[PDB]
Amino acid sequence: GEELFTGVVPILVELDGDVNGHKFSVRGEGEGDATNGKLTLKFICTTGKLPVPWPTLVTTLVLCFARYPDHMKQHDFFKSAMPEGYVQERTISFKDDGYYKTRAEVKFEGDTLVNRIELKGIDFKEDGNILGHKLEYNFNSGNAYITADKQKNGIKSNFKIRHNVEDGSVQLADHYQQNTPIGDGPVLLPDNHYLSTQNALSKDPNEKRDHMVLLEFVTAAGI
Repeated sequence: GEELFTGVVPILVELDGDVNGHKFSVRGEGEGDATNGKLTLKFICTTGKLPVPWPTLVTTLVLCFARYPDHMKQHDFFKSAMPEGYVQERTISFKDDGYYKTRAEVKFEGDTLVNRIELKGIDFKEDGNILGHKLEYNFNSGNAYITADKQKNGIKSNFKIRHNVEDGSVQLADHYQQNTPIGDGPVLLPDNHYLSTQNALSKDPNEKRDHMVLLEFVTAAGI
């Protein structure tokens, strides 16, 4: 599926979520430039105030736009499953607090790459950093390690995100991740490698709704 990603591709992201029983919705749009591993997106909470901090949703809210160097083309599972796409599931455990469970489908609809997500949040503390909105509006660079899962004909990943808390401490979020193709055509199963990421969060000054402007770079390495 790499031929689908040679130019700038429009992106649509749709998340329906439920944290401690409170429902919310997020809608995002922008574009991706896999040649440079670059993502540009704006997200809106369409139901009102977002009940969790925006930084906790970044990883949930399209790894097919990662820049895989020419010599790593054979380890790019994400593009290889396209256009039918893949299912991406995660558990995200916030240390000393609740956890997210997410199931998403990432696939083309026409010329648009769509990420459509169901999220459940369970056992969060009313006075914790999530429901209490105590996390700084920023995001730290990191690496995410990719390993093949032959039994499922997909990949797996685990990694740690560290969210800056407004008092100066750090809130760890352990990610466990599993990806499986939607179609039954052949996909590329990679050798071990990792993805290196940079992120910049900002605000639209003309936007009155609760929102997040996001720019992200993702590059494959380690082989």
